[PDB]
Amino acid sequence: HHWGYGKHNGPEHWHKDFPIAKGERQSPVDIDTHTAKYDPSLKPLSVSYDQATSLRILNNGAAFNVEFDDSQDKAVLKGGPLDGTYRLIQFHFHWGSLDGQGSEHTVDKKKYAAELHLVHWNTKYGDFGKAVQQPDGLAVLGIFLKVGSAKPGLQKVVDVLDSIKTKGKSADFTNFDPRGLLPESLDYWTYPGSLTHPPLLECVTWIVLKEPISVSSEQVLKFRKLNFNGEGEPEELMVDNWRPAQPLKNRQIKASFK
Ligand SMILES: [Cl-]
Ligand SMILES: [Zn+2]
Repeated sequence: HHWGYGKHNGPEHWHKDFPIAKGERQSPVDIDTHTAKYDPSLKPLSVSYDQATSLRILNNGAAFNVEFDDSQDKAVLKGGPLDGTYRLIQFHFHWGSLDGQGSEHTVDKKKYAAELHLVHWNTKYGDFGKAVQQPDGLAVLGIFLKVGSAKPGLQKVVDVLDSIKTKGKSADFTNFDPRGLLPESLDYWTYPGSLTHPPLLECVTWIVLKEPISVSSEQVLKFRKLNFNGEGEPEELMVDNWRPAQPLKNRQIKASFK
């Protein structure tokens, strides 16, 4: 049937319906910190989320997305390896069934408990739909989550998961400040890649932060109570919604620090 993360429709099967799965700039990848090249010409990231307006949270069957109003430059990302302004449209996570796995990108083969993706689109293209068809259409900020101390700023998200347990459910989710999910340092690694789930379009400039944020075991546990299935169907827990690392091929990973 259609794509998913199960045994018969998981990542290893995606290439049949989405040939680009075997493309030249697929994500995620393993970040070898010793082969990454420090690029002195990379500018610091500029994150302006002071005007962000969240609208709703939804379970799309693959993860849960927190959507923002992207009709104006309210929450934007610029600087770094980017040319132009990118507007935040949504953020979501990828997590595992155990604390030892869950992230998409890995650092020197190290896996984290989860990975947060803040998706932004290049305003020059007018809308997200047009942006995904361009090589420089999206900018995704990736943040690693490790299990330890609780992250107060994430609790508002955790408490609403009860209302969107099954595929298709959505709920109002206003006044959420994404700044509460960022680590102290903004040092990063960057490389050209793709979305990590179908349609797997190669339109992403990845910006992966070096510093992970910590969340408590209890917070991550709530993530694992969501369902892949729709209401009234056999219960399938939403866990391990991550894709394994892909070959780097003809690509170089640059670092903003040394
Ligand atoms: Cl993604
Ligand atoms: Zn993602």
